[PDB]
Amino acid sequence: HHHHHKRKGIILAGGSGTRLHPATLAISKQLLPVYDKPMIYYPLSTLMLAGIREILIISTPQDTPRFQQLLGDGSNWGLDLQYAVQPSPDGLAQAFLIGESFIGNDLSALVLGDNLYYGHDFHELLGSASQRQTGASVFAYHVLDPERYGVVEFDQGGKAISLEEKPLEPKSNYAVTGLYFYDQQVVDIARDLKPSPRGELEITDVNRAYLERGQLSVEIMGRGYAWLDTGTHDSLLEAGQFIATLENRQGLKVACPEEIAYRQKWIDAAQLEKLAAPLAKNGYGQYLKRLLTETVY
Amino acid sequence: MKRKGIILAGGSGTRLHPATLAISKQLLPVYDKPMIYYPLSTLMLAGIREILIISTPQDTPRFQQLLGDGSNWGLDLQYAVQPSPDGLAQAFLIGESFIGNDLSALVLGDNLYYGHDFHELLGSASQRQTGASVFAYHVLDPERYGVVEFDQGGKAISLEEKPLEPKSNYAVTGLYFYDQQVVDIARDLKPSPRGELEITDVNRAYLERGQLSVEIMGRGYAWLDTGTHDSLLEAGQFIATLENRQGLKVACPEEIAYRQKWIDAAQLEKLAAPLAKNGYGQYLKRLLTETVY
Amino acid sequence: MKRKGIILAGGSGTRLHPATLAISKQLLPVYDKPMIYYPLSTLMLAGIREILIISTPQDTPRFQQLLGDGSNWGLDLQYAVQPSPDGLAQAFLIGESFIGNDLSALVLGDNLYYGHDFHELLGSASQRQTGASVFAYHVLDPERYGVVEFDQGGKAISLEEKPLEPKSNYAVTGLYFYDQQVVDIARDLKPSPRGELEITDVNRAYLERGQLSVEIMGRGYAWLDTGTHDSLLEAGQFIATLENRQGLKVACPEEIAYRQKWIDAAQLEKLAAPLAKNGYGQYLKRLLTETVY
Amino acid sequence: HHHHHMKRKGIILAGGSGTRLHPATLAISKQLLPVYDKPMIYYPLSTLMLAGIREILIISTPQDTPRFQQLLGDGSNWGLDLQYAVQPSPDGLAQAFLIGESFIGNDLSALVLGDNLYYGHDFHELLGSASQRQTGASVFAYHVLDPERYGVVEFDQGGKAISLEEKPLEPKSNYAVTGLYFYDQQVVDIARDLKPSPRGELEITDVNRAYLERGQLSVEIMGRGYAWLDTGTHDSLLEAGQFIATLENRQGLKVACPEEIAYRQKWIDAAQLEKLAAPLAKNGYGQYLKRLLTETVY
Ligand SMILES: Nc1c(O)n(Cc2ccccc2)c(=O)[nH]c1=O
Ligand SMILES: Nc1c(O)n(Cc2ccccc2)c(=O)[nH]c1=O
Ligand SMILES: Nc1c(O)n(Cc2ccccc2)c(=O)[nH]c1=O
Ligand SMILES: Nc1c(O)n(Cc2ccccc2)c(=O)[nH]c1=O
Ligand SMILES: [Cl-]
Ligand SMILES: [Cl-]
Ligand SMILES: [Cl-]
Ligand SMILES: [Cl-]
Repeated sequence: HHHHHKRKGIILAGGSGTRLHPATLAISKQLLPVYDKPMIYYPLSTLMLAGIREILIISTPQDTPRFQQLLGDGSNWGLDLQYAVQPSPDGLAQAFLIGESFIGNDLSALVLGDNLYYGHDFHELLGSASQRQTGASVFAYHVLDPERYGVVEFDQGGKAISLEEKPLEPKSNYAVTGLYFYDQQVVDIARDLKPSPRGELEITDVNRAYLERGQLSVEIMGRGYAWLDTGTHDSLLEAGQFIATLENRQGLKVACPEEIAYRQKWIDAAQLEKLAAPLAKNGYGQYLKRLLTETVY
Repeated sequence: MKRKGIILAGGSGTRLHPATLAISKQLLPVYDKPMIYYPLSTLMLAGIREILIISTPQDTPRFQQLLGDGSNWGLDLQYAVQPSPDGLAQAFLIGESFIGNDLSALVLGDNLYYGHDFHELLGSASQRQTGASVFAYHVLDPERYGVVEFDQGGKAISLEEKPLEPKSNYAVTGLYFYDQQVVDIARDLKPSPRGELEITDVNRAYLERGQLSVEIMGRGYAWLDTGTHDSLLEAGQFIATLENRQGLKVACPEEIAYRQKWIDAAQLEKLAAPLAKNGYGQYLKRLLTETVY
Repeated sequence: MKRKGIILAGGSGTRLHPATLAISKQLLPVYDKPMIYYPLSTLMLAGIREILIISTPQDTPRFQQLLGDGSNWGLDLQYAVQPSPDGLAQAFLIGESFIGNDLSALVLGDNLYYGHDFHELLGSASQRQTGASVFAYHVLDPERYGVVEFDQGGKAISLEEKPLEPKSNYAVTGLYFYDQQVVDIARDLKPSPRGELEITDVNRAYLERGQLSVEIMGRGYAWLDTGTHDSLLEAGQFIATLENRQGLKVACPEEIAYRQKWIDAAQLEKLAAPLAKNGYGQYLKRLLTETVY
Repeated sequence: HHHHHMKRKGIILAGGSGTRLHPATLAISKQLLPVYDKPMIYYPLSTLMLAGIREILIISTPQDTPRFQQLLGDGSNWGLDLQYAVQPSPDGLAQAFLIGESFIGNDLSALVLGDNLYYGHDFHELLGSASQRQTGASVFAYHVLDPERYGVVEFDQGGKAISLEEKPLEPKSNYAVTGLYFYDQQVVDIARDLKPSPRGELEITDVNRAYLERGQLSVEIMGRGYAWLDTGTHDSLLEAGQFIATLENRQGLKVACPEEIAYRQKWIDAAQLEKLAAPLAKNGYGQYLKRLLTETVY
């Protein structure tokens, strides 16, 4: 007898194989900076903006200690961070098997460790996805090269009717972004997956499962949002220039976890002041200190 | 006479944290390759094959794992540790036994050079068996560097490290050539007011005896700024623009080794095997069948 | 009336480091099972099935991963976090919604009890549906604890938290029974000179209102705490001596749940299976067939 | 074409102890349990360190690996280079050399079991002898009451080792081979040629017999004045805790304190040791590290 009287996050920050070698031979791409902070800050900030405090980071055995040195156990930012290893990159859906015990009986969210989002009312858009308790939620975004992604086809009335992974002839230009919200059915859906031609457990197959059951919500992420990934050397450079333009224009940072934790009330002024101290001599610590006196709307 | 090389890829403190919290700055990519490929390339272009890499205690394994012992590229690489960021001149104390009685050269691990006939300009400094050679480059913010003053006739007459009031806009770049005197000069150095053993004091020592050759690195050369987030980005975009225009890579050690005949066609083919699926391996395999002038 | 249980498994900072860097303290074993099984068993022996486990943000998920919802043992387990080690009395504020309008019991996570008819001693306190009930135990070092003073007739006349000059050698143990007032009492409390919401301050409130019952836990009971390296070791040896003599286990939740009829023979059988290869699983299997008085 | 200007790499087998110590180990895994005042894994780590070994590979289950990584990091705080590898299945102690193949590379190695603790006078010197011989293998033999539980070494009348048997029901001697092994460059190749035993495992005893049969096994006696303790049962863990507690409380000195060992080895200096003492200053361990900065201990 069970008794019924929340949502957990996962960041997949595993090995990107050899695609970006030699740039990534020495370290994981999710530890590479995007302008002024490690790539992993961005997806972490996305989970935090969704209200998620308990987060599992999945990385290679080789890179886990570096993530741990960077992020700790989360206590400094009002979070709980746990770690798991992915000995070989067997696909995105494997996160749910690796993370089965972490997830337990809760709702979950998966974000890719190399995905960056930017836009207005983003916090509010993540809230509406995270509050929806049943089924699955994903976001669709108009791209130039939909063949690189999971692609969602829509009927005349705007209802999602099919998902295809990396189709040679996409039915739309709407790619599924690297952020996914799941109810308690996901671990059992993943467990029943069998590997694709590439030998991978595909997230698209998980999402198609929900779709066939009429439990997939596909929200359009509009053109006034930037969804960037750091898939090529050129795209990583563009992403850093994009963040630098916005930050240097505004004097506000994108995806500063200390800031977000503070604005969420997960840490207070006294704790924020402490986090600022060791970086007092550089731009980042000086930003954190300013946060304490300034009202930002 | 033999010249040994030293790459100093030490700690940049908290200056670029949290971007460098996880990993030292010289293991970060500039566009498509680890930042250290660029100084290693500079030394290779100067004809230097025996090279010591000095890094933090934490990062030396990450450099050793990246570069190996060098035999795959016709190099002889060794590694050593700088436990504290106590000055660029410490390189010659750390590297004393490595250097032995040979000629030497020091390059900073975050220094990026681009321009015409770099191979020639290095070859001339490397051939000088006595004295020291450095390069001065016109910059906008000379205060950040070793600043060199010249008399009306163009002769180097003074060096100041990070002066409050620069005597010129000519900064000394992070590439130094030295004869057999440099270890003994470094050994007698005392810490500065900042608490560092200064490369500029080494260079002043050579200067007082008229044995410092200060060559001008002209405006037609790129000495790229890697000191800030803003400038690491600019450098990435500079390399990308060159490589995407030309279809030729800047600072590809495999290619350089191949062109200096340090490895043969069968060795370069084996190096391309692992990267075959990506742009870098494709580049290395194309090198074998194309004449580049 | 139903009584709800709270186990406070609070953070012990870095007092037990590096032992507890490996895993937090109420997850460390006392001889052959996790520390938290003992206070859980105490609650279970008082007839309490609905239990809230409060711990740190980092530890609470590990307790959840160990114990789950308790359905396997006929329990109803829930979890809550205490952000900062800001006093034991915060348990009632953190736990306000869980407690609802019911009576409660609080047990500290590092407290171990052993003795004859402990079951019956818990029953007496469990059924007093008004006021609060605590237990006094004669100890050698009363200064470490909440100390209770008695007068000539053995009536409790004062409570003092870790007094420099103890008025008696009776310590109040880490087990507390409370009525419906305790949440409002905790809400009105003003933090102590130490800067922590004290449980002794909750107990003084009840005392001053003439509503605190102090029962003697006699010398034939063992009350141990496992809060230091030394004390954990001594507790391990004590449990080992009892268990190896008797061939019976102290604080086995499965056994207690089975003997309380909260799970049946079929359920206990299933719980034994995964543990079949060790002494604990063979023990649960033995309990299906053996009569133990 | 190679050049010279020898390094020995360490491996710690911190494998999954199955269910044998459940439910104690449901919460935290075996080599993360404390022996008195520090995690079990500190003891075999300290042993490798005392042998002069700085580059160390830790092999554990996928679930345990990040817990070890959270405890120990990359080692750089203690002047070490710690690496990690996963053991998917409990397929024998010899599997360490296949899992650890690329880590070892062309170097000498040492393998230590995660649950072995050693204590005694100039253990440092004893390990030196073994660490220094750059060819063949070296093991240590120790008189025990229950040789049946271990690999057992038989000696002839002149004290030369003549056979090794794995967990024999009828032991030829009371000399068990302890869980610490030194190997030359041949071990990986010897290990690749092994086949599962009747028990279904790649057995270290088979590796050691291969060296013995080539006359390349050194068996040094670890004498009765050394303590070699096993920490793999509830009773034995508790006995090991009591033993360390008695020594530390008598001496005011710690057994198997990695920070202390790296400081005395000159792998980290006084300033770095002071940094490490900082966060732990609230307890006996940080205060102990602090005291080491001012006290001369012979
Ligand atoms: N995107 C974004 C924000 O919206 N905010 C504002 C915010 C965060 C949390 C709670 C209320 C407001 C940031 O501080 N950083 C960000 O990157
Ligand atoms: N700068 C530069 C080169 O000049 N060359 C040509 C070269 C190298 C060595 C000997 C003769 C010619 C490169 O292949 N890569 C380079 O980055
Ligand atoms: N102390 C103790 C017990 O008395 N019992 C027996 C019992 C439990 C519940 C109800 C009736 C009898 C145990 O199984 N474990 C114990 O630690
Ligand atoms: N066994 C043991 C030691 O011998 N030493 C002394 C030592 C270590 C390294 C170099 C010289 C001396 C310890 O500090 N801790 C120990 O556990
Ligand atoms: Cl906005
Ligand atoms: Cl040119
Ligand atoms: Cl009894
Ligand atoms: Cl000794």
